Amino acid sequence: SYKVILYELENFQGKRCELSAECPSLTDSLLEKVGSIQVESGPWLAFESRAFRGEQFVLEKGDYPRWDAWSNSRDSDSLLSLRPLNIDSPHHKLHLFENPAFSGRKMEIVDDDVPSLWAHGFQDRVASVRAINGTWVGYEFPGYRGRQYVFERGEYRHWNEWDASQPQLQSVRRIR
Amino acid sequence: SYKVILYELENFQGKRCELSAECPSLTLLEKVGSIQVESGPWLAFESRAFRGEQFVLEKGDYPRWDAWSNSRDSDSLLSLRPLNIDSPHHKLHLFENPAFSGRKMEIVDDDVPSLWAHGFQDRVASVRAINGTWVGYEFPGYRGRQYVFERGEYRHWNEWDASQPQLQSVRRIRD
Amino acid sequence: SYKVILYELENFQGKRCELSAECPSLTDSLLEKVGSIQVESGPWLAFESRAFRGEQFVLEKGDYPRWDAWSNSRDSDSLLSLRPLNIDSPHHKLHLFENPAFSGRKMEIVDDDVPSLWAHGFQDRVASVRAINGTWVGYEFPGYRGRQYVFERGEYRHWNEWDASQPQLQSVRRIR
Repeated sequence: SYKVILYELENFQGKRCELSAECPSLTDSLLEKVGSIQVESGPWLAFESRAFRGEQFVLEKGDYPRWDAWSNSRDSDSLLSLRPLNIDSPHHKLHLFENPAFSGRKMEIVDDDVPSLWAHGFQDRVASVRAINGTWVGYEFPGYRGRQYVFERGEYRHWNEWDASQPQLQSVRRIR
Repeated sequence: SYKVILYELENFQGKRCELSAECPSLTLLEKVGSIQVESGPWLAFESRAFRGEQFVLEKGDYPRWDAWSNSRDSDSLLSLRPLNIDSPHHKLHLFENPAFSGRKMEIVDDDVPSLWAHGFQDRVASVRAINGTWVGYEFPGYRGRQYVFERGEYRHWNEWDASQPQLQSVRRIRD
Repeated sequence: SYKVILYELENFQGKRCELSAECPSLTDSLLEKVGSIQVESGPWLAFESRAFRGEQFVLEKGDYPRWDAWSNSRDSDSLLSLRPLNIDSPHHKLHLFENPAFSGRKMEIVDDDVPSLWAHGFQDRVASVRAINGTWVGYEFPGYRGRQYVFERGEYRHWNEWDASQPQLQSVRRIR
């Protein structure tokens, strides 16, 4: 059901690695450093560091000829672990909160994407989140730009729970 | 020496998965619905590679996720391992502020169901686990989210994988 | 090219485990608890926890007869994963910053080690780092003491990016 092809070099050149399952460490046997990717069946969630840590990259089906094709930010060219991302959800519901522990101003998003949180009274601060239904991806900047943070069904009482160092988010969309 | 049986559904129904060693990713079973710990304790985790919310699993029966989890942060359980608790003594130092600063409390071979009984409020910002394995909780009487402290030093609440320094009770992991 | 020998007991006694590749868990049918280490060919980057998490220990070539020989901080006696560390760099360039997102006072270090950041206008605070060339290791206390944090070539916009809970650093050196 899932398949990703990772290449040692840019433009789908060099050593080729096909994966149909999660990989907690790409340097364990597979590649030295991922240069390009083809997602044949996904989506996949890729990570800058080993064991599904560090910066996140949602990889939909398609071609990524270089690291700047999957990184919407330019913080890191490292990709060391990745896994299939379960997106089997008919409805999407997300609650964003101004302050930690689901306190302060609240924004509810239902079966829609938000390219700018500013259009709904928020600033560039999201300090707790409730992903009621579906999988979502939040971004640092408007129009789905900068670093990505994935929200799967569950509660996030503080920005550290979604692996962010700061509560800055300016756009969010459903993974579908 | 260790053995856990995980079931796909609640009340020990559906597909089974027997483990006698750590598992960094349960992906084998779609979603754990119930657990029988035959020989433990085990330390279970909401996420892969021993990350996310923690659940200490002593020997016994857990017919549904709310039997092992006290919070609503997740029903997901994706990794788990045997927890070594072979320690004759237990010593824990709790600190008010990060980097072992401010008010200090020492706990020796005892459990504390309310930190408020010892002048601590609900703020623990650094910890020293001198001897033994401990488990701290958000609320008094060992309620809410759990955080395991194995022997070592924690200069900030993020070191024990907490987003905030709130703790109100703590106990030793022992039989 | 890489080789580490791990022993069950102190002073290179008990059961042995030889590794020439990364190991995400030393308790997964290898050893009960590492008591001593010989690095035959390195350097290696070791970790307190499984899956390359927790406190870091840079292990150069040589003999470590007890846990407190590799841990320059009486933090933990635990060592559960480790990997070879690539240090193939002819030059070393590091930029340290006072505040996150490469803001505030800046220190540039070129092909040199700094046993005290205080000797160059910093306090015990480093909140973002640019590792332009080479691999580096930062420490909590002056003279390379306390907990270690490895910096590989790349950008670190916040202290959490190098897996620190706080921006306290007082010395830094090249891994060579």
